[PDB]
Amino acid sequence: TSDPIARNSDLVSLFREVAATAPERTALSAEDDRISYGRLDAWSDAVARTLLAEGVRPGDRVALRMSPGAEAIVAILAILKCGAAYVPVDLRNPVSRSDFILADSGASALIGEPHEGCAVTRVVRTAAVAECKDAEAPGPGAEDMAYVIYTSGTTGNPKGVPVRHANVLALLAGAPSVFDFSGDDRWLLFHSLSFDFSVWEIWGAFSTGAELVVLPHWAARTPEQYLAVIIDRGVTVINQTPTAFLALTEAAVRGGRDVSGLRYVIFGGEKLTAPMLRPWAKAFGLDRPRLVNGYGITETTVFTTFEEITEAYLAQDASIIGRALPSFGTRVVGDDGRDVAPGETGELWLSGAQLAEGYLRRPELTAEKFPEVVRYYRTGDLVSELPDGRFAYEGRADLQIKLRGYRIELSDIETAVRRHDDVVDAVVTVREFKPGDLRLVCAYVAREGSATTARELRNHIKTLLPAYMHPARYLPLPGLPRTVNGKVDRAAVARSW
Ligand SMILES: Nc1ncnc2c1ncn2[C@@H]1O[C@H](COP(=O)(O)OP(=O)(O)OP(=O)(O)O)[C@@H](O)[C@H]1O
Repeated sequence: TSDPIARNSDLVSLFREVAATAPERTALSAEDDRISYGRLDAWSDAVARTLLAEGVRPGDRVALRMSPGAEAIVAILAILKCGAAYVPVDLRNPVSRSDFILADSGASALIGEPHEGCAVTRVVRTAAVAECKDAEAPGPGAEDMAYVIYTSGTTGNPKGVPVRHANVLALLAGAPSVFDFSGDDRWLLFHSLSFDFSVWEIWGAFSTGAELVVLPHWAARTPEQYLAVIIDRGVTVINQTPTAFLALTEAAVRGGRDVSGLRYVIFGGEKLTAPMLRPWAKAFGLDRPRLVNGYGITETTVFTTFEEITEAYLAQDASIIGRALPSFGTRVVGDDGRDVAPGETGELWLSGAQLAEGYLRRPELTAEKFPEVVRYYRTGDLVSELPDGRFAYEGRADLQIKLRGYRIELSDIETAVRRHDDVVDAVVTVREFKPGDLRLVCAYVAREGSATTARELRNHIKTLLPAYMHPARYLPLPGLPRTVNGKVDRAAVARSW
């Protein structure tokens, strides 16, 4: 085969082949500074020698604390070329999360700038990366780790997820079943290196010989700045949370921007419902760019299913995540541990080449979350199958509560609220009204240009759910408060109430 993706079994070999084949092509750009594949390849080789001198060796985990930028990408390639895995540290982490990630992962060095109180003292500064810029071992194998990304810590300590070269290759080999990507694309490098969206941005581009456009620091703050850069730099592929897309749409329409240079907008991270999509579709259509909903998790290498948005999508009121990539086997599993009848909701279980090998130093959790039956991963997500094989995303599987004599599926209530045409987000929790008097309440976000009242939402909910599932109060917020991992800050919602 001529295809470098099919022919290579690790990311370093893939990169080197793509670079050597056409090394003058642009791999990465920062403003007008264009770094060719050849330049990037030599630069990262020089940085790798620097890491070898700090003792980095195959199997090491090297911390990375940098903004997404050219230096950060060189540092990733350098770490990988040493046969090591990178452990990205979000610059905005609470100090305690960064402290835990570094202790947990046993990081033996850090590239970039250490956080305040950082226990890793073996450091290669950003300046030392820049110094290698224009200079002149077997490398990793399929089964070696490429990175360790940590889950958000919703349920307990952040879980460290080691992802292998073979895992990433399997995702990259699967992408062309949904996407038409080529070497002429320009991908915006946007997300924190600590998010696995970043992994997709980087390798989506490198695996096809495409260019990674770096979002400049000056443009990091507003969607107007964001649009200005993507349009000016000829970006063709962007990756967004549905929430970011709301603000993007609003800035594009109001600013009269031309978005039609984009070929794909790819969503991940959150439910995507039609009220979030209809205004873009109204202004711009669904062809240029194509919009593609994506569902995935760190444990199964970034993305699992995709659904390209169509007119039909806009005409229904659920979040449809679509069909699994070709590497995956799937089950939808009841509470008794057995499959469910097609059409009914159960826990999504996943099998295949994209599954990680388990958590880092968590034998107990790994046995639980990665059962043999064929090895599976339990997502902790509820889904239901459509009569095509497409999945609808229902909610998290751990949101059943006991209240006032009922078991209550909060995810069901959230889903019912999100069916409303003028709602774009919602979270249902329990709060105290009078001592010993706890009730369901719902904080929600109205779509731009609307103002749905508590009375109207109550009226909508009573057509869908039994009275024991009715939120007792509604609270309109300008947006839901979020954590650094973007997970909705439930301490903050409490305070809002
Ligand atoms: N496209 C999507 N639609 C809806 N929800 C999503 C989507 N993508 C991710 N999520 C939610 O985010 C979760 C991934 O978050 P993360 O890896 O931080 O795990 P967590 O459960 O939040 O944290 P922890 O596992 O540490 O308790 C998914 O299981 C899913 O519930």
